[PDB]
Amino acid sequence: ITSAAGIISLLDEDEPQLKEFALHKLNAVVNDFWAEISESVDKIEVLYEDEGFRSRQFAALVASKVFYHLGAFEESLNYALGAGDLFNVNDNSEYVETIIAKCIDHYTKQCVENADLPEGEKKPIDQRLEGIVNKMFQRCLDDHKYKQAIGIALETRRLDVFEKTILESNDVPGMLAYSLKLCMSLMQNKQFRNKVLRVLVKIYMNLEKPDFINVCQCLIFLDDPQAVSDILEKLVKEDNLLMAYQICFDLYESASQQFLSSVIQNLRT
Amino acid sequence: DLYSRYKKLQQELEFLEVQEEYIKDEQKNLKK
Amino acid sequence: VVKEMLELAKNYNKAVEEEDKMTPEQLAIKNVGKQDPKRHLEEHVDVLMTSNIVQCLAAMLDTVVFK
Amino acid sequence: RQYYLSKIEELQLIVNDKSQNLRRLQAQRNE
Amino acid sequence: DEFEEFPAEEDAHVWEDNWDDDNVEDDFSNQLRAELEKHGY
Amino acid sequence: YLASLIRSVVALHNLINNKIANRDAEKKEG
Amino acid sequence: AAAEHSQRELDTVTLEDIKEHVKQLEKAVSGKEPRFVLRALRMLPSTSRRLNHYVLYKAVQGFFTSNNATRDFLLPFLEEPMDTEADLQFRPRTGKAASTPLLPEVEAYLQLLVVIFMMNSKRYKEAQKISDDLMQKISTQNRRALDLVAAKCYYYHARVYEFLDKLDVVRSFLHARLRTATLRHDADGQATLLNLLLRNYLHYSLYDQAEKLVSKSVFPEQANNNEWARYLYYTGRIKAIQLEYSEARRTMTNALRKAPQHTAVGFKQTVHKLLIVVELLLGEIPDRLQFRQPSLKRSLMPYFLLTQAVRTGNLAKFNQVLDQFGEKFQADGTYTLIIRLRHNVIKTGVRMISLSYSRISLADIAQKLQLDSPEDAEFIVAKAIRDGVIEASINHEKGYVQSKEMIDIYSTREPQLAFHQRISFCLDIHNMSVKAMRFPPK
Amino acid sequence: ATSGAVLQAATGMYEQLKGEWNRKSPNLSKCGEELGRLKLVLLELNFLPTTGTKLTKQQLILARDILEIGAQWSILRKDIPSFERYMAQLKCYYFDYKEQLPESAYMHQLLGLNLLFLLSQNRVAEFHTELERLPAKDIQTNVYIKHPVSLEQYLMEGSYNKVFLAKGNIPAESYTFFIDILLDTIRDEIAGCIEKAYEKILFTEATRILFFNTPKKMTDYAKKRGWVLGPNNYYSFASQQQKPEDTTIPSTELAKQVIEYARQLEMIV
Repeated sequence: ITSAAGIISLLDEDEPQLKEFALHKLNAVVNDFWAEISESVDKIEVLYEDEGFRSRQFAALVASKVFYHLGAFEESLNYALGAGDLFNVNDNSEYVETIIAKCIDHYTKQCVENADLPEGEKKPIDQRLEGIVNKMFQRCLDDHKYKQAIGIALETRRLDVFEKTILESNDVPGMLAYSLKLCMSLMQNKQFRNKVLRVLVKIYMNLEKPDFINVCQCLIFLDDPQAVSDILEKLVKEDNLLMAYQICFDLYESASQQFLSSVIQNLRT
Repeated sequence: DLYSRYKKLQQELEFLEVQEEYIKDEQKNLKK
Repeated sequence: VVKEMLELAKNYNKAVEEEDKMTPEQLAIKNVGKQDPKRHLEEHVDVLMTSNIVQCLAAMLDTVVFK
Repeated sequence: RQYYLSKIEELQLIVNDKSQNLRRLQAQRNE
Repeated sequence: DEFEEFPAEEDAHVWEDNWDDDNVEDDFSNQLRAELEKHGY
Repeated sequence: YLASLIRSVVALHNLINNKIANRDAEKKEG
Repeated sequence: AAAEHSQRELDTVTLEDIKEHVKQLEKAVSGKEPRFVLRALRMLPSTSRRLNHYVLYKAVQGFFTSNNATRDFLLPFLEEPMDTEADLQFRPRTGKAASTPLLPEVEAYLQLLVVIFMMNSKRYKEAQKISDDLMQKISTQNRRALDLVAAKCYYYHARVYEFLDKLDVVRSFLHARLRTATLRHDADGQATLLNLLLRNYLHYSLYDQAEKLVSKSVFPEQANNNEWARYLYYTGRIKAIQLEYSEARRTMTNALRKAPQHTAVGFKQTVHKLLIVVELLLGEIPDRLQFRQPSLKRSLMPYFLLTQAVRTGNLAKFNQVLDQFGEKFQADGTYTLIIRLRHNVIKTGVRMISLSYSRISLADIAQKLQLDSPEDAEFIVAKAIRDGVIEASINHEKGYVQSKEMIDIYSTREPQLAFHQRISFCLDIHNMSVKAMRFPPK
Repeated sequence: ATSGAVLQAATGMYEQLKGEWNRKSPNLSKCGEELGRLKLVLLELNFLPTTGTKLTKQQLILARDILEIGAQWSILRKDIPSFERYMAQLKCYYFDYKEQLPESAYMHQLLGLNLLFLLSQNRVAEFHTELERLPAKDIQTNVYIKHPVSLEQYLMEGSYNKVFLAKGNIPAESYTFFIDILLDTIRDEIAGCIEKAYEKILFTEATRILFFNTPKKMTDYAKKRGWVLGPNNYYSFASQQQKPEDTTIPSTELAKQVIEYARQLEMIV
């Protein structure tokens, strides 16, 4: 019936195998017995703290489960990260869902903090949280639509995973266009917006038939007169003309006077 | 979609916060 | 103030318990004279509570500051 | 997906309560 | 909100009776008579 | 304490009145 | 037939009520305000009764009717009438509305109604499966407006399994549901789930785990008054069994105060019985108005006899009282507390002596409490001075119990503390009232 | 096969352990080592229903009796943590699986020993919580649980002399060990009783109150508990009660409370 929790007594012995069995049983029945399992807490805490225990990963997993049931999210995430492999990779259960959600929230906060102060002073990020976030990125990429992955990447800086999702199967460049608009009108960090525009201009240029109109709009946002001048000169050298004329008209319509003067001077030379 | 919804909700929450602060300050001034 | 508020509470009792529904929206407008309901009501509550709170806080500040 | 759903629903509850509170304060200030 | 979870399971006296009424003791006349007799000697 | 009780009663009465007004308006809407 | 036509009319009025409730649920989801779902659930208990086979048959024919699994699931469990002459097509959703899937809240409400009908029909097994299906489909949903109906369905599922005389196949699943509700920040659902978990533990005597759960979990303050009363009763039993007599008395008095005016007789009966037992243990003779009440008189008669025996101090009367109604006390789940009273009776006498006398001699107190020797009286009196029952100080030099001299409480600080608590409550009530204010959108 | 061989060997060394224990001189070290190795083998076998298959009953009784033997051996060694661990492990077998496993009079004996242990450790609340588990029929019928219940009831109404006189109702030596522990606990509680209630006492009467047959024991209490001796050999407890807080107005705390009132008043919300 499992109406009692004497397994903690097994946790209290000295033989490591008995401790491992007690931990296994606790994790097997921890979904229902948090009420009394929480009070022991320190008994399983010492198991992870000690580096000589054979199954420290399972101890970390059980501690994370108990703390998640108790409601303490910070220590639950800490201990879930402490555990390896089986800690969260199962990505199947509700506990896994909540732990991964909290992990992504913590990682995004850390990423924003690091981006704010990235000149070597950025706080180090544990490889465990980074791995969990990367696994979440891969899952959201290979599972279904990649827009959610594009959103998470933008949230956590991480322009590398963002560039990849845009250039991955991606279905269509309509998603690259969706990314262009979202960064355009739904962003507030000028440096981060400029970095996103750099990535979206590189992706545009690498396309088989480049979207010159959108690339020039991004360039005018990014204040890169030399790039636009070189693009126009190369397009003229490539004998396109009509695209050059439309691109020039759009540039004049939206670009500033100083930008236009810089482009004019670049073309003249 | 989902990301746009999330960020639009965040912006709406911030705008509501600023509106609430404005309303509270104006209520104090109106009491004076 | 407490005695006058007791009289005013009697009046508020009479006004609310009546709750005449003969177009109550019109009743609230045909008896508007700066009277019992709230004007001579919690106005006095505010006066009393402000005075008492200020006096008590000053007394405690004196008990602490001066010895 | 479900993470987005949870975040969006929390923000929606907060925004609904905040909007109603804003309307209430608006009426108080009108009076 | 009937709490059906908890099952809902001479002395037709209209007057409220406190605990002291239930107490059983000799009528006051007997007590007073006995006390007077015992203090008479 | 008496002032606090009076204030609480007045606030509760105002809340009741506002709730009844909202319910009446909603009912008269349809 | 006359009775048949009257039943048909009542069914049609109930159908109108359910249509109104579903419209309220849709308006609530549109406005994201629980008020409407709360009112639907409030009307739910009334609709729970006065329902026959044709009622739910017509409800399912009109609502849903999309050839969905629900119609092929509950209908095989509920009979179907013939071709009714008044074949009024109760279809709130017309054309496009019918094509659109039923709203998750509205469909959950309909499933809850059918489950309630199965309960009232004693179709324990069929209600079992229907509840599992509805619970599973509501588990996937994550809309906040669905959480209140989810709590109601959770409670009714636990009730159906309780009639299943198992109440253990539900333990882990309700634990998980309560934990998820706590994660989601839901209030009503977690409230009902915590109350039901405590009820299951109290049924199966797992007191220690229930105490651990109550200590760790935190009950939301903004919960239903009835749910608060149930939780108070459960916590009162937990505390009373655990020797926290004063806290048990306070909590159960609060639960009685928060009971639903005159709606639940049995809850009042049980609360009164347990409060009488706990107060008798604590040394206070309970009020006679409880025993004199009309609904609680026969139920509490054995407790009235027990209180008589305790006050009079006749241990023999206590023994004969246990002999007659001992099995009744057991079936009420208070026999152990009654035995504790049987061996703690002396506390009431000591408390009465403390109230009456101020400098009672040890020999005289021993004589009055029919103790054998004065030294036993000294031991008992000191134990009482700890037990929070007396406030005296034995002077063993001359062997008299000197009760503490009463002091002017007003000139002390306690009145300030009481006024602070009351003023804080009043200000909080005002803040809560002005906080919602339900101001409509212009 | 494998499980069958393991369980047959389990029965074998269980018989060996029973032979070792039933001897008039069940050597402490040998019995403890055998119990530890049997605990390891049992961990190998099982400690929880877990799987839904019909677990071999015989293995269930084997584990139950090995647990009972270990618990009953614990009291001899006077290792309270061992007794606590064994009871924690053994209550699950006792209660959860009553519907299949048989019940022995040793079950009453172990339950009574647990009740006595709880009473001795002053865990009265846990005492009653556990006592609720036992069916009301055996509350008064079974002697093994009646003795701890009777002693707790006597302690409830200050019939301390009754407790000391009834100490001779012990049905087992394991009962006698915890009865001595309970006597020590009652002595501590009585020393308190003289502490808090009385304002002064005398050594001659204090020794009788605390049930000391030698003044050296009361002197040890004066050393262990540090009871201030009086000028006329009267222990003074006046330093305990005292009358603080009745002379100095809090001033600051009530100022904070009134400022809180003002805050809640002038707050716009």
